[PDB]
Amino acid sequence: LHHAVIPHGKGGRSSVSGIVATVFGATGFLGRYVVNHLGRMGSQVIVPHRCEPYDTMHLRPMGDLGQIIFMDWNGRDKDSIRRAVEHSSVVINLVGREWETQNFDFEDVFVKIPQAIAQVSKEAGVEKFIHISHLNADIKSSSKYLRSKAVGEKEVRETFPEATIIKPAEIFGREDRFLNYFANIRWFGGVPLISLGKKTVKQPVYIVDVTKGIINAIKDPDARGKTFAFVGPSRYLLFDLVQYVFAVAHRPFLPYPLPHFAYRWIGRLFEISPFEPWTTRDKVERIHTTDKILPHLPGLEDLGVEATPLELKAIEVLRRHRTYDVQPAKTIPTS
Amino acid sequence: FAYDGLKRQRLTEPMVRNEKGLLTHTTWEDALSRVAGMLQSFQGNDVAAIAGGLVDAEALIALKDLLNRVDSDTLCTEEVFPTAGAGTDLRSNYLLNTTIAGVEEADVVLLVGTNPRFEAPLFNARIRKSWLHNDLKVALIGSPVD
Amino acid sequence: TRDTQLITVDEKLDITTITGVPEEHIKTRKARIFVPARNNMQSGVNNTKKWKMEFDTRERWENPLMGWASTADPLSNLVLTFSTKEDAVAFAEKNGWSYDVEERKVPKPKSKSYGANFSWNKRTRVSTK
Amino acid sequence: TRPTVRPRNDVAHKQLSAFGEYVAEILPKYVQQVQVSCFNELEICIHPDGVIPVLTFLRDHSNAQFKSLADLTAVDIPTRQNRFEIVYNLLSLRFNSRIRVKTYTDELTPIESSVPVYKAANWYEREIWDMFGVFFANHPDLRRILTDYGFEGHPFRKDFPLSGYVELRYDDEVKRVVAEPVELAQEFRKFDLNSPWEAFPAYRQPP
Amino acid sequence: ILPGAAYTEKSATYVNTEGRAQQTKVAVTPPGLAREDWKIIRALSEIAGMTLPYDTLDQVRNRLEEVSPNLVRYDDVEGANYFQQASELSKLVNQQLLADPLVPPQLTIKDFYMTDSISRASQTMAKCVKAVTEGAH
Amino acid sequence: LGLREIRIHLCQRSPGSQGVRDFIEKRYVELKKANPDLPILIRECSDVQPKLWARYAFGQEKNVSLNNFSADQVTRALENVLSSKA
Amino acid sequence: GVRTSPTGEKVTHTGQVYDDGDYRKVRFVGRQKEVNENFAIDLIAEQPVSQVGSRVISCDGGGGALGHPRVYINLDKETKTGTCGYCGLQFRQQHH
Amino acid sequence: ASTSVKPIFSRDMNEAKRRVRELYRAWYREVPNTVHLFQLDISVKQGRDKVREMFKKNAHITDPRVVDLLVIKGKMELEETIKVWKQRTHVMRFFHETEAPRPKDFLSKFYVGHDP
Ligand SMILES: NC(=O)C1=CN([C@@H]2O[C@H](COP(=O)(O)OP(=O)(O)OC[C@H]3O[C@@H](n4cnc5c(N)ncnc54)[C@H](OP(=O)(O)O)[C@@H]3O)[C@@H](O)[C@H]2O)C=CC1
Ligand SMILES: [Zn+2]
Repeated sequence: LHHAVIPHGKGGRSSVSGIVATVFGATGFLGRYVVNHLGRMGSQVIVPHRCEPYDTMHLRPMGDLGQIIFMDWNGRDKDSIRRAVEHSSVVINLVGREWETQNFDFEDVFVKIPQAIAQVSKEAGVEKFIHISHLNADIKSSSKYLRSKAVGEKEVRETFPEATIIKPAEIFGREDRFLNYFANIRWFGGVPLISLGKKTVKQPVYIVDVTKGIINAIKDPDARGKTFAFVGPSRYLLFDLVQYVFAVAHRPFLPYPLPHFAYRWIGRLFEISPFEPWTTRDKVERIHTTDKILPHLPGLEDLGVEATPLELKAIEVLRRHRTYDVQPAKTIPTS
Repeated sequence: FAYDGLKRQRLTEPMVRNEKGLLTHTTWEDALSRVAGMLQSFQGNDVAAIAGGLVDAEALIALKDLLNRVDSDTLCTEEVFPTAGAGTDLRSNYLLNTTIAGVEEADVVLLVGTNPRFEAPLFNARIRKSWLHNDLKVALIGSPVD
Repeated sequence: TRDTQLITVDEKLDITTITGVPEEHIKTRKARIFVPARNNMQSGVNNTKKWKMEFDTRERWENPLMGWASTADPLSNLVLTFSTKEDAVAFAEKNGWSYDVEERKVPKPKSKSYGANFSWNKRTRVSTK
Repeated sequence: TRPTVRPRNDVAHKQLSAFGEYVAEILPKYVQQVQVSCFNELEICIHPDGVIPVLTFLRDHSNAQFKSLADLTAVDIPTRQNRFEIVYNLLSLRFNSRIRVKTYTDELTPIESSVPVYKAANWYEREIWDMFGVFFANHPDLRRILTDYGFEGHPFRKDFPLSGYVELRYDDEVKRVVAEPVELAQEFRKFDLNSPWEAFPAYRQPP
Repeated sequence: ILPGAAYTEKSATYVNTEGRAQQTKVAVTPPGLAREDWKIIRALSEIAGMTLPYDTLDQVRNRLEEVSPNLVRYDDVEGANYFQQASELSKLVNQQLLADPLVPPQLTIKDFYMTDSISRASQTMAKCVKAVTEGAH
Repeated sequence: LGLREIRIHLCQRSPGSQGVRDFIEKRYVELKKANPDLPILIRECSDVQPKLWARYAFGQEKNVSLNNFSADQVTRALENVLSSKA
Repeated sequence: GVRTSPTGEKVTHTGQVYDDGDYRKVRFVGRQKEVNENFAIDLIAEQPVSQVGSRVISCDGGGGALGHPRVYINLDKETKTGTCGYCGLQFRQQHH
Repeated sequence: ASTSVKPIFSRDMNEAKRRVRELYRAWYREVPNTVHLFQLDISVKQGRDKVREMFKKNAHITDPRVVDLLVIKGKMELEETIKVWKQRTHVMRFFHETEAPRPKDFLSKFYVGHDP
């Protein structure tokens, strides 16, 4: 290399951070926070988008003039991927979906597409590659969402050995589908749950913590070829966690049990929607899957990020659901 | 007119040598640690320093304290000055004690082994000003130069 | 002989807490009090009569888009004018800035003589007009 | 006459000099200096304790009747012990004349509010406070008028930078408008325009 | 290689041939990752466990005042004196004068243009050397 | 451990440093002959309280004020450092 | 005239072109680089040298008040031509 | 006569401190109403600690006139919050939630830039 991009300035909006990053799937929940943190320090952000340009408008104020660049890309087109990555020093992959569409299934978005980005990035000479897997990824899981995650997590680890795979738990935030999910069940009278919510333990993490972890992995030389596990600071039961949400939202709480097979039956009914389904059989699996514990993997604390409690920022997300002090839910001590 | 040299051949990044013995760019953390490790592994007369022609007093004192804290006193300069006798102990030994402005008060000037026209052009300009108005007498011991 | 009642305040006059300047630009700055040097391309001396106060230069970089000269220093263009040195130090002291003072450099009087151009025995006899 | 030179009105220069002396003889306790400019404007310079006496006399006296306050503003001179020069511009519909009254203060010494004499001074004094930081005692309602809420500093002071210290922006993470230290994509360029040759010898100062 | 700053990119003290101490001022900041010279040494020391006792430019100039107090009197020509004591010491040892003539390193204008790193990097100083060697043509 | 450097600061016209001034004039050449390898830096500024800095191994420095001392009383201070070292 | 770099990007009349590995080239993907095709240095070199019969000639750029400030050019040197400092036109003295 | 100056409100530091404490009580009792009217995401304890920090900065003042001004500004800043002339953006500007931490040690400042 003749030289790096030589950061200049005070780290503000008009500075130069020396980061030229291509963010795939930047128009979703997680990319709206990564692009903001990249542009808040004066980074060059290339945003390949598949949707209507009107739907990327909220990203324009996140950077100075000429710092956010938009391109068209196609999931199955290798040439389009190459145009977006050949000028970059880091590529971030946030492509994902919680349901299978007519044209894309979990295999297409979690295995083939992540493999194409990784391979083209290697052929184009990108240095840092960051892939977003799941904490509960496992080829022996009842959810096809989580099975494909595992397969993709390996083919990426083979195509780009020096990749920084980030495996977060369920993320919660303003635009999440985790806490906002356990608040729209009120439209159907009662709150169904498998086993009344018992037997399931979750370790949700904050959106900003996951975003601050991603940024620090770009700037840390000791994150190449390494896998992380971004998890929150507390473990809760799926029952009391949902109990806490309805308390903060201040809505009536009627938790009644429903068997596993019945939940799938109502799961298939919603899948008929040609729009974003309210719920799906796959979604029910992950909501009732216990979050794993992998002590051998580095977590947030290894990147300098301090995990944020769900209690400090539950009100921020559920303020909208209130019509017209809540006691924190119980936690599971680590033995 | 020599200021345009400040735009060429400049050092912009820290550089260390790789396995094949070629200087390659690196971060400040890497370069200082590699230097810091060696400085801890030596002391006494195993560490030396040399100061160039365009170094400032702040950097000279700082480097002196670093080498002293490993108990080294081999702080050298590229320009030789005799140390026999008083050496650098007395300032009067190595200064122009008449001052630049004091040449106008002289009546005889003896120049030994120097070409002030090029080693100090503005100090030579002052001798001529004294040679013109005050009717100064100048003698030289050295090669004939204009 | 004023009608209003007066109180005694035997303290250094310091206003660093009511001027609103961020502390980042009070302790780390170094004001320079000086009389501007004459511009050497001109013989005029009318810009060397008042005392000035400027602050220390900081980083300027290049805008990635156009190439303009960006800055993050909010005091890069600040210049104050004072009638005397004593009034300049007074303004720096009460605002909390560290300062250096450089004494005025006035050209010394010169002995001019048109007749020296044609000296009989001296070295000042010119050779051309 | 000279087509390009403004004509002189010596009649109005003699009348305004007579009235300036007239005022200084009636308020020796306060008047420090009276001057008349070459374009016939009258300036009464006073001690700051006489703001209410001097103004009340000019509003109510039968030979002054300055019943209208044209303007009230401040000027900042860092080189004086008392930086701030307070200026009152007055109008007289009876005698068709104007007059300027000036006093002084500094960052910490207050000045008496003129609202009792002129109800027009209510907002002008808030503006001097907001932009210069001069406190007016006994003001019915003193607070910032022109700057943003929570603004720190007094922007019309000669030492306050042109572009300020903070700039606003919308942050998507916190869903609100935030304030941050100011960084400029193009720095304001400073031009040294003054010529090194004296322009006006009539205003030359002693060396 | 540790990149430093040129004389136009730091507030630094220099002492001329008559002992007068003066200081430069920052015109532009150093390029790239280059840093102020005394800050590199003060940062190397901390990483080596030998932290030096000065962290700012005003502090490092207090140290100069301790070693040699005249290095903070700016624009003052402090006298030295003690020539007699210096001359008596010089006679304690004798040395022989070589027969070789006194020849200054610079004899013509050709040798005046390039004498340091900056002048050797100057393209204008290179056009001056070729002008006095070949000529106007 | 051993001594490394002696630094003497004094003024040129003040009476507070007249004692140090007389020491240099009369008994500095003898001192140097005893320690030819010891740097004895005599750095005299204007209007400074005279002092005697001594530098020991590994950057240790001890300074004793010499204000209003005398030639006979300035020798004792230098004897202390030349003999006793930290 | 415009000549292209080894990477396929055109070079402006000021000499500007992004090197091969410069990230700033991404601004031209799916877009173009504005380059003016009429290089002024080439256009003024096509103008014939005007022959005149005086030591000193005057140029105002043409159009009178629509040109440039009027300047007088000296043609005493036969080694080179006289060039106008404003418009670049050239003048020469006829065999004397 | 040089040190004889006109006061603003308080003739000595002892009377000035009385105004400082009355102002502190006003701010202390308003935080719960502020955190509720503006629907802030901070807690009342965080709000009351920010007031404490702001008062702590100017704890070394020994000029009664200066202290009077600080109280005058404090009372102005207080009237804006009570009457809801500020907005949620203005109140939250005391916290700097969207500014990354800036290092305080020499080495960290050395790595990033030139400022002291
Ligand atoms: N959200 C969470 O709770 C968790 C997130 N993750 C993973 O993080 C990543 C980010 O997901 P998140 O932002 O939170 O949720 P979103 O569903 O809102 O983001 C999905 C993004 O990927 C794009 N996308 C989907 N399919 C395609 C396709 N065929 N071609 C191109 N783009 C496509 C979408 O573009 P478009 O909108 O234009 O269709 C969108 O920008 C995912 O990979 C997810 O598996 C893992 C653990 C927790
Ligand atoms: Zn022309």
